[PDB]
Amino acid sequence: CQDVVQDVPNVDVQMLELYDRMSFKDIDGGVWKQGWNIKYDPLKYNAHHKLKVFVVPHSHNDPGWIQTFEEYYQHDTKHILSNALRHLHDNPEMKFIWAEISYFARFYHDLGENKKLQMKSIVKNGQLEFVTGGWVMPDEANSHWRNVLLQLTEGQTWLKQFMNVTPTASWAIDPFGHSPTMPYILQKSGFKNMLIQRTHYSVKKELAQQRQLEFLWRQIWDNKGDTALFTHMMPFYSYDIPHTCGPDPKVCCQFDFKRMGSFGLSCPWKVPPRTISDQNVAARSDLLVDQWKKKAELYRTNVLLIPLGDDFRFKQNTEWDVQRVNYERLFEHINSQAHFNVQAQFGTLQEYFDAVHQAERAGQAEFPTLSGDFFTYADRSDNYWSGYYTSRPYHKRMDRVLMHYVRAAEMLSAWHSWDGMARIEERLEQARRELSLFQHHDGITGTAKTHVVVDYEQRMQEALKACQMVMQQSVYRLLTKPSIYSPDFSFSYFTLDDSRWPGSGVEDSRTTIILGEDILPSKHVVMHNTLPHWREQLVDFYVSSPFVSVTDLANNPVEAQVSPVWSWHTIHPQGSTTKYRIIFKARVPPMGLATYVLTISDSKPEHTSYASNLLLRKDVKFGDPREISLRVGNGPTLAFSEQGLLKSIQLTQDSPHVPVHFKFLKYGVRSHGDRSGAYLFLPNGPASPVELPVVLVTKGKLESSVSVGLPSVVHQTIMRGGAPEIRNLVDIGSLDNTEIVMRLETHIDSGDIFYTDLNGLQFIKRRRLDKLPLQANYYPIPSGMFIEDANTRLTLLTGQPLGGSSLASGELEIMQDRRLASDDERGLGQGVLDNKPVLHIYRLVLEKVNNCVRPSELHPAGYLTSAAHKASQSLLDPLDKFIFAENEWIGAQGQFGGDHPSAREDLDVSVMRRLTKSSAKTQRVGYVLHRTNLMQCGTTQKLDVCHLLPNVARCERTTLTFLQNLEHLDGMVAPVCPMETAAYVSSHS
Ligand SMILES: CCCCCNC(=O)[C@H]1N[C@H](CO)[C@H](O)[C@@H]1O
Ligand SMILES: [Zn+2]
Repeated sequence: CQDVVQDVPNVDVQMLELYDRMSFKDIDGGVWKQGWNIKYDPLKYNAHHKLKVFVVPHSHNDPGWIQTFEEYYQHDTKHILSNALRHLHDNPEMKFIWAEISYFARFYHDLGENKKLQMKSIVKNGQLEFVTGGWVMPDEANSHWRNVLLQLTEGQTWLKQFMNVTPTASWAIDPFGHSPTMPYILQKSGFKNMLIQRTHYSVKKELAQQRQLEFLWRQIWDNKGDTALFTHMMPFYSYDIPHTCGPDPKVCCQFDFKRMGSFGLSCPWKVPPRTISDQNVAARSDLLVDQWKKKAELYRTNVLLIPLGDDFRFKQNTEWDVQRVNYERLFEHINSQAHFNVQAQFGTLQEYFDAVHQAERAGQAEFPTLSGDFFTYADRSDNYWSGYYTSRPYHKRMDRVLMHYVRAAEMLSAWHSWDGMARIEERLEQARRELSLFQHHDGITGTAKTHVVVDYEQRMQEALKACQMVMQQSVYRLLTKPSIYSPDFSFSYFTLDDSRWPGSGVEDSRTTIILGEDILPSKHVVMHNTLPHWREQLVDFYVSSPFVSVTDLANNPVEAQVSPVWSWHTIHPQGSTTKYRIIFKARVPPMGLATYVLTISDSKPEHTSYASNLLLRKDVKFGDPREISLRVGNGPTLAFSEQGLLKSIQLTQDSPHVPVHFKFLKYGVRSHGDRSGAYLFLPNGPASPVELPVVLVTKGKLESSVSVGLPSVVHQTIMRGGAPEIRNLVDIGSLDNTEIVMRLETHIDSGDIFYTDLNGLQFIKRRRLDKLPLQANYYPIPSGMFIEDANTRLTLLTGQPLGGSSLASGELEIMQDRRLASDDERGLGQGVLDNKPVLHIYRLVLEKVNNCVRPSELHPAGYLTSAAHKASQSLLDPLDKFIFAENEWIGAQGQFGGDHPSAREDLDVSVMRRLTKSSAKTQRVGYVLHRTNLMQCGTTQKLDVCHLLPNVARCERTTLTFLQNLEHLDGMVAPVCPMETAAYVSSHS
């Protein structure tokens, strides 16, 4: 395996180094406003060296944005695809690319058979070419890598099953900045090429000047270069026709033939397109070819890509007519006139990349290598798109909850083949597709209209219910003796109990276990652990009585703690007399289940302790405000201010109290300048302190917490014996033009360096740049962020993607919510005034790192410790909890998976998914194995997934989508290196 710590890759362009060297000066470049007046040598082209031009018609279809998925499908997309089918069938030399398989699948299944066969004919002959073939064109900032793979898999599985094609070229023209997680996944899924568009105007200018817009994009840690994927960055401001023919939009607009006649579109540069005729074709051709040759100067080959399309284009048959026939007139003229030294035709994306490859094999070009990312994007001046890292944070949090529920439901149900009457496959397909849809660059991003966000939320709620039904059926089957198991697939054997979604302060919907000395003294509960190692985790349930004790199914006592149930309502807490929280440590096998029993008694049982409660304000105890110190277990000691906010952490009895201060601050909106909206973050200066309360302290043997009711945030620090958990109930209410930030202040001498993650996959080094505005120094925090000096690190792990930074040495900060009264002129046509209360969850890990092997200061990556990685796993993939619904469970087993191997801590079974229905004579199960890289600080069984299930006939290493066999495995054993992701399919008789 490559060493990803001591060894630093050699790349031509390393993006952290580029940003340090770039001035980012917003100079007027002329007609190419953000570039320069391109010149070419007309003698470059001659009879011996021609320019080969591919005009690639396309239509950007958003799966929800201003309208819902179903609204756009009925009003726009079904007409685009019906016209594409008719026009490509009738016109064999016309071409069209299609990216969004969500829409293509919705359309194709509604076709009559004649039209399905006509559609297969234009795919088979290459006229209609799928690009990427994901369910959507996902966001790349907020999206988890697992959900990027899920939606890619959903689309590509659909294309393999129904069209027998697998795209190897990716098309991502609209996500708001770009992540190297995409080439990472694509290159492990058989891709050869990808295209991106929305990168910072300054980065486009800098790369254009060096002809570095085409590059072999490798991961920041990849010394060898085996992760590299050929990437094409488009050079101009937009993917629309005015910004895709060449550098002058006033000219390119005259070759968007929809912007004349009856269509109701026009050129804002005030020169209309004109119909191509014998009278004007020579002049129109010279104007267009001059644009193409200028654009060609930015690239290394004689093969040129000219996208032809825009949002929901090709909707009318007349639009197909005017674009096709006018371009045909131009091509017929250009190709017949030797003086241009051009061959021009309609083509596809793969056609372009194949031609570029051929030019490279011919010796025309050597491409540069690149690592890093393209965040944070700005399309003009200081308009950085760091707002959508936080917009609609309720749905951002919901994404991570549904991520986990899909994984758990697929895994729990994979262990068996299910009768079709159980409808396991239908519910898992529904859950996968609703989650996949939400990866769209107007879903998770929080950049859709309010009714479209409600449609995404309703879809995800239906997906969560679908996962609940599969999980509970699966648990009942796994833990009931087969001699007894006689299922009713409409029956609820278990109810799920989720402590963190939506959160009792957001939705008071947790089931209270009703116990009673008469009629029901005991209740069975069951924990699931989706991770492939033994896990101990505190769990809690609501119980109707405080007199409750816990056992396993062998009736061994389990130490427990009863806490009161508190709610927040000046802001003050109130205690429940209707319910109590029973808290105990669950021990669960790898990818397994464990059963416990809750039993009532008439008085305090032997093995249950009772938390004390102290209410501080300027039996429950009362007190004036004061600094407090707490320690749970062998865990750290935390000190809190008089306002209930952390002020210091003491890791061990013999270590110092290290200052770590939590603060809540607010950003505002500019009175005179551009206004923040769903996309843009345009703060009116540095954040100002929130004006501050009642402090609730609950002290227990197993769990303690400090909660404070602040304006807009109920802030809670929970201690269970290691890194604390932070929970913020965030209610921005009617605070128009406000963004609430949570900030950490320390003495860690981090200077201008900090680390944030990409897609939950990798940590990337960031440098704060005082030459850029505040909003440019905000990056996505999809799962964590850290700062460190020579001795000390602080890591904040998140249960939801938010925006954040380090705006000074020793600080971290992360945005909680934002309420914007104004539109930011990117097409949404509304601000963000539909906030609702959201429960955000974090872990806070202070560590000594002076005995850790860290990368050299030139390495562009950072790595978590064991502690911080487990903390993140605790947030994203907690134990699942099941309450048995009926009074008696005959044939109950105490455990499932006690024989499963407990894999090394850096290895995860990200995906387990049965790929075949019960009717298949050969059953197949797919696994995705991810190995992270953890820092070695001087602090298990081999996992062979092909042997997890019996009667294995075959073990294959596959692409991550499971669609191609890469390697038949010896002895049917599944081997993976640090920072590598591998997929395996096991086949069974
Ligand atoms: C500014 C009005 C014209 C909008 C053109 N369309 C876009 O800018 C695309 N980006 C949007 C992001 O929300 C949306 O996905 C659309 O596909
Ligand atoms: Zn879009």
